[PDB]
Amino acid sequence: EWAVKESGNTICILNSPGFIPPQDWDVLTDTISWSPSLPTYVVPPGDYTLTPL
Amino acid sequence: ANVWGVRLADSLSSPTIETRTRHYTLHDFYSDLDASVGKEPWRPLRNQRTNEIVAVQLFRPLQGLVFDTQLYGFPGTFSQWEQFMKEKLRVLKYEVLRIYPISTYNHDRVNVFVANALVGAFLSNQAFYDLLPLLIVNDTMISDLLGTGAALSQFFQSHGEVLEVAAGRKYLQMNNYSNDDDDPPLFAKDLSDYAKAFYSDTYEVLDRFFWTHDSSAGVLVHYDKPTNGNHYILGTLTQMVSAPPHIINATDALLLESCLEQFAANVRARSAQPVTRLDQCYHLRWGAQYVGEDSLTYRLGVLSLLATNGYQLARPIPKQLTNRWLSSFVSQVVSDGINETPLWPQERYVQIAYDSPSVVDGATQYGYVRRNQLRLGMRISALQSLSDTPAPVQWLPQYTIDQVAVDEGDAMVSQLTQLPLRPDYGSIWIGEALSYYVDYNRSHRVVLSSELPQLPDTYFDGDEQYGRSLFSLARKVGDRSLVKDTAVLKHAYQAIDPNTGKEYLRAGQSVAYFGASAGHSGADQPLVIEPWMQGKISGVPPPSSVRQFGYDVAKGAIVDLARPFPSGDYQFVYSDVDQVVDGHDDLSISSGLVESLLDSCVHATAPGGSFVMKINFPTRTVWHYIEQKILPNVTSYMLIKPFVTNNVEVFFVAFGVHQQSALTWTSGVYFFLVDHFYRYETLSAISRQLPSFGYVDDGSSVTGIEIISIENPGFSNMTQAARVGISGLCANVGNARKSIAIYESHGARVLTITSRRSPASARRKARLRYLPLIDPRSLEVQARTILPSNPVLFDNINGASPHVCLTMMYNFEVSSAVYDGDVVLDLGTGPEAKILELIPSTSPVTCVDIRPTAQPNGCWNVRTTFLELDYLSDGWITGVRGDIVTCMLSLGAAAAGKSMTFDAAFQQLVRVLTRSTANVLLIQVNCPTDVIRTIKGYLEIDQTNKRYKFPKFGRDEPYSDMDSLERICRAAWPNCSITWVPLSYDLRWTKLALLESTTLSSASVRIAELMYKYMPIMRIDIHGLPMEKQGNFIVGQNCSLVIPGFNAQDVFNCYFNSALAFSTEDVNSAMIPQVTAQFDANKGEWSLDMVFSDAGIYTMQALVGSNANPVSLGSFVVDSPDVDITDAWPAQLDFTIAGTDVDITVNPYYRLMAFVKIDGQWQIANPDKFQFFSSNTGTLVMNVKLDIADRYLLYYIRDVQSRDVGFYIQHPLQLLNTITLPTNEDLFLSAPDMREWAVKESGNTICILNSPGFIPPQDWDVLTDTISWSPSLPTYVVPPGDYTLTPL
Amino acid sequence: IGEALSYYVDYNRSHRVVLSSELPQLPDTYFDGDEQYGRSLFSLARKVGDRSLVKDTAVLKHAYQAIDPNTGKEYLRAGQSVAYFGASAGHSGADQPLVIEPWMQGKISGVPPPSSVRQFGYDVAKGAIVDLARPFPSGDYQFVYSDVDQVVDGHDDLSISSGLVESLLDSCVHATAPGGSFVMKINFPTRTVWHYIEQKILPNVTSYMLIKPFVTNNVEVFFVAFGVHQQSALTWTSGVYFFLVDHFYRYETLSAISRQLPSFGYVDD
Amino acid sequence: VAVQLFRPLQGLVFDTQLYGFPGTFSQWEQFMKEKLRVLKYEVLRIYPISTYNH
Repeated sequence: EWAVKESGNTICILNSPGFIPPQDWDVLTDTISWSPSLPTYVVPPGDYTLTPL
Repeated sequence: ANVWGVRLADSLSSPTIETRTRHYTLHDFYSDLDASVGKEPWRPLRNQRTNEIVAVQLFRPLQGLVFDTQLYGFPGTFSQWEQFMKEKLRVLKYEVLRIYPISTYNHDRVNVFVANALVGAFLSNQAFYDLLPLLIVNDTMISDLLGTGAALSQFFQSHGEVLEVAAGRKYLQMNNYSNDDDDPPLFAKDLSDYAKAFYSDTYEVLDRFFWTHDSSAGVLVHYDKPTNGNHYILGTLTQMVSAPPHIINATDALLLESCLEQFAANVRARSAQPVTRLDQCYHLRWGAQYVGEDSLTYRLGVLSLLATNGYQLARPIPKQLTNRWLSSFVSQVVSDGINETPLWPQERYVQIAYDSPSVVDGATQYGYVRRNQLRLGMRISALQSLSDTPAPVQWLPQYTIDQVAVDEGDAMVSQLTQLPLRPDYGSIWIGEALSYYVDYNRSHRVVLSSELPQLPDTYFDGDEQYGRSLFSLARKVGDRSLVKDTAVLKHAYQAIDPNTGKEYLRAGQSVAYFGASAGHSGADQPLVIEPWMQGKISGVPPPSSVRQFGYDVAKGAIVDLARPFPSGDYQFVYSDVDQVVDGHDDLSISSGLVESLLDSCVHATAPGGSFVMKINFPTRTVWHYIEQKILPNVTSYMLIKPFVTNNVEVFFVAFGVHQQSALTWTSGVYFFLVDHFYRYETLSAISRQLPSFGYVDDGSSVTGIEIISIENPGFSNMTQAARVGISGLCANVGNARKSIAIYESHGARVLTITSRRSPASARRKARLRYLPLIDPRSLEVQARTILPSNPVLFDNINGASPHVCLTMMYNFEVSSAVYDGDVVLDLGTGPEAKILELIPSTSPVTCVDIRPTAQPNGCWNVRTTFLELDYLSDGWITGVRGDIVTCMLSLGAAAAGKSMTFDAAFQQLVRVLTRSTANVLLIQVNCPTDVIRTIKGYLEIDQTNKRYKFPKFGRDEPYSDMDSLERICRAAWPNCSITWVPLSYDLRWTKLALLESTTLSSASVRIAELMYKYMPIMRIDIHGLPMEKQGNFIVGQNCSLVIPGFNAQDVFNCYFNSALAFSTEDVNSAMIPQVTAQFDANKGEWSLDMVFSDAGIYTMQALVGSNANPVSLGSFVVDSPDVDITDAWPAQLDFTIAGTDVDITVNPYYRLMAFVKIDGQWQIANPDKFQFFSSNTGTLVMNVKLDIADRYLLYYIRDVQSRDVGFYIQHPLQLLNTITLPTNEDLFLSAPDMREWAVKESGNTICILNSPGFIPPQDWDVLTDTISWSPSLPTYVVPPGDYTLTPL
Repeated sequence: IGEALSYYVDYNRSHRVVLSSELPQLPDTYFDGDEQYGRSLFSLARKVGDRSLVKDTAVLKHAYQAIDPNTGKEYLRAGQSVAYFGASAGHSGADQPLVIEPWMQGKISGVPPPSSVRQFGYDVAKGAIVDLARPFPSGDYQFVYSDVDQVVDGHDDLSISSGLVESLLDSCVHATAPGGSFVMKINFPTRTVWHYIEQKILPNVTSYMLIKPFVTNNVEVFFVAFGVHQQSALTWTSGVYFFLVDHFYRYETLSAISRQLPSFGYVDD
Repeated sequence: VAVQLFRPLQGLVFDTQLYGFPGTFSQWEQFMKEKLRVLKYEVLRIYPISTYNH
């Protein structure tokens, strides 16, 4: 699990059970991650850092 | 080859390497008597069914128990027996040590006969001390044991110079042995006197001895590494009764066990892995006279001869044998048949074929002879072991050049079938229930009640009742009333009052549920009431209260709703009172009941409310009464039908009751009712041909399940019985899915083939002059077990894929386009010819393909040719002739393969067809009939680069506009007469889906229609009147038409989905907004200036005049207005009760409202949140009433003016998400989602919105009515300074 | 013990043209008692787990790394329709070959998951059973994978095996998409098979590659061809010659070494 | 408390005590299963299914 962190906020958890992606995000079928199973999202302009676990 | 109902694999295998023999030593004797945990001289045998130990196997030191089990006194339980034997052997080992110390005697050899005799004597408490001096070997076992007389004559005996040793028990059974079905086969070796062994150094001396000794029971010699020395095994009269059907004496038991062991070794043999001995089978040397000619001993000798030479069973052999398997094997062996194998047993020697892979001939000096002349032309390999398949696997037969008479095939199919049984009827239709609705429009033409259609006259008859009952029974939905009520409420609440522009029904209304009843489920009320009260349904806000009136109601009161009854006024009446209860089985009385219920609903409702009623049987009298009485007293009306089963019923919704107004029926209502009746008629016609729900199939019905079974089948040498039966089944089925299964039943192995019939299958079968024959190689190969399953007619649990529905629509159109006796040329076909199944059997074909076809060619009633050529190439089309040309789903794929634009490939095909002579052309073209839009997930298309993309299948095809195609056709051929066939809104194509065993889902059908909208079928008829159209064909614009061929005083009728758009005689009575038409005199071209309200495909047919013969002309398409939406927000944002006003530009044709995407479903935005008013060319239809939660929700503006939501306008509100939150004034807030939503002020969190314990802060203010999409979610008013939210 | 090793060669435009006559051939003494014993011993004492899974993973990882000489793309893309000729349910784990599940769920790094997999073979438990040598009613696919052996439908004669190789090759070429690719397994490579490869396949394909995952010493090799049904001028290269010579030499030396070992379960005297 | 007999097992015309049924459903089921298995094996012995299948 990874924690996506917008400036001053915790948006969501990448691989938590029952994870609901934010509405503003957009999902693409490219899946350009190294593992094809993991998806890839398009994000609003504000997105800064991630924290493990 | 088959021996007697026993199937043998075509491969041959045998072990190759012999491991050398250990010589038994005294240290090994001590180790065996230690009974160590790893080296215990026994192995438990467990019952397969219950995994309980019932018998044990005795190894070398424990062999020789020759007395009755009562004398030994074994405990009878495996653990206690193990401990007792361990103690006994431990006691004996110490005595053996005492006489023979291990310090001195370590490598001295041990007489195995003396060891076994000593063990058996000690266990039987009988004079063991005499054998101990004879334990060590001096010269030879037989020489040292001959003439001694030291032990009892029961163990071993001396007959001159041959030593006779009794054979001890190999298996020992415990008390749990009950001759069960799955118990191990003991092979009669658990008795004391099953066999005797005569040991000698030379075989000649044994033969001389047996010259005088009787051999009535027959003697078995082994010839391959005997256990101790050259010996003869003479059987006894003891028999084995464990296999229930058959009783077998000792000799047959020994032969059976040896054959099974050798067959298992042959199956599991490897090149590198060696075995103790190559040959496991005993050989019968003496006793041929007493053995019967066709007894079990002779057959078992043949099987042993086969096993030695390298044959191997086709059926799998379990690792541990069972009684059922042995009984089935014996029953197979003693079945009927002949031995095709050239091998025949002889008592002189064991015959080894020249091609046999077995190498036992070299190892053994005497006893085996290899015959050079005898040959077995079979390959050498070992079978691969496969796990048993729980379910039958699909099989695809392949045909050959041989042909048989059809009558023989039919007779053998009848003989071999298991046809009479009860199939498990499946659900023909699944999925959610789509709805069709129409709304009142001011601009539409005034329509009198006289021309509205009725229900069909034959509605109440046995056939239609049967059809609708079958359709209702087969449909798989839950709580039809629930889904219908939800659909009608969702569609009714979205209505907008023309006055004040707001909705008709708001929150807090008081509703009355007429006709409520206690359903089968333990709810005692309609299912929709509780979610409606709790606000679960997104579209509808909860009402104030619900009162239920009906005959069968439980919570409410029971009344007669027709007569006046004591009840207070209500401001929304929802009635579902069935008209059959008091209809007295008369239609006029039903109409009178409808009128009475209308009067009751009008009286009950409020002066400003509304009411809804279900009309069970529509008719002209009902429409006339409505128009005459109630329409003047209402403001707007709504017709909605939710489709769950085929019925003509419709739900009527009227708004603004008790207010004077001028209303009338509109043309939209006429179109809706016409299409509804047409759909009901075609669905009933399709459904009437299906069998009963619980029928018993016997081949009479056109549709059903066809099953045959072959017991003990023979595939290596087909007897022209099973082959003909399977070929007849394949012909009857006619290119459908076939499942095979091989399993064990009642002592035999049976093959089962299951498939389904269809009317198309019968049509294909009618074309067979001779019955083709299959190639049984694939079934011959299968040396495994496939368990059977119960048959199901509609085996498709889920509905068919949209691509399947699309290609099936194409197939149905192709089949309907061809008349009897018309030669047709099919340009695109795969290896299997489905075109040969659709067309009538009278008309010939000429199939052109780029790949080889698997269909047989020799036997066909009419001319059927398959050509291995590419059709896009030229120079070949001249020879062939064809009246009708079909090319489905091939032109675009071929263009993509050669990497050319669709225009070039289409033109090339046109030139190729021009080099030929064909009146009618059917071409599948990739052109957009309507505005270019993308079907997400199934067909995504980009206007740039001119290409199509199919996600699920992964291919891509080019596309081009239809105008280029029309230009090409009219340039190449004058009088092209283009006709685009209406097929999107027609439901007749479901005949192939439903008559054949295939299940349909509503969503798949919808996706198929939307896909077909962009991939039409272009039908080109040469020698036809060319209709010329000028300008653009879009709704709301004038279209001019030119028809030069026809003369004056002619009639033209335009049709729109089985509905008459207008007629030339009565331009005033045109259903479309405007029709104007002039002959134009000398030019001879009628000019028709007309405008269409709704987009689609319209077909022109013309009557010649002064005659009753109509003539079909070309068709045309009308496009929808361009979907371009531009939204401009004001500079300032107002957060009061009056939301910001956003002016947008949208064509007035489209009706639009907001939707919310939550989880995987689409939710309707709250009616009070968005209010669209002042609809015009410029629309001030945006009253947002902004919210704090809007920063985390994306609102989509969809389109709801058509039968399908969206697909025309889906505009995200990106500017809505990015809104500046003021610090000066208060702000509304609501819970974004059911999940816990922490609310964050400046630097702190004040509370959790959806915590289990939630207490709102005292500063907040709660509105009377909510603004969130879910009505159950309240709305608060925070003081200035509350900005952000965080999940959980 | 250990994992599987993969040796691969690829078509290179700069290499020299080599005809089929100069290519090495399968040894004449391949079908002999001692050679069969040695190779069976090596297969029996290999301790590899399951051979099919590792071989398929290696060949797929090497196949998806193939670039397109035109447009500079990858021949194999996600969502392509695939077929698995010769599926077997012999193994205890699953009815379908174990390679399908990681391929479908995308667990394997190299291969993106495909849209759908259809299985054809004599021993298949999920798909239909057919005779692959003769025409069968199924349609076209973008990617065709074939692991059907040459010993069942082909008798012990080698010429019949070569003819069966040619027939399966024709079936695969007919069953593949106009712009797709296919994978073929050659159980017994020989000079006539190479000549058929060249003369038939190479004019009609855009690129090819020879791969062999090393799990057991034998002449089994994997042939993959990209850009099928596209006119091109292709021929054998020197790299293929070197790869074939090294393969044959390695098999010869390993078989000769393994022929001197005792059988699997033996008594030592 | 009771069972219903279908097309087979419908010839029981003698006294209930002559059959010696266990009197409990599970034991009755086991007893009748074994008796019917014995009768089935007999009728298979005299009538093979490979000849009189249909």
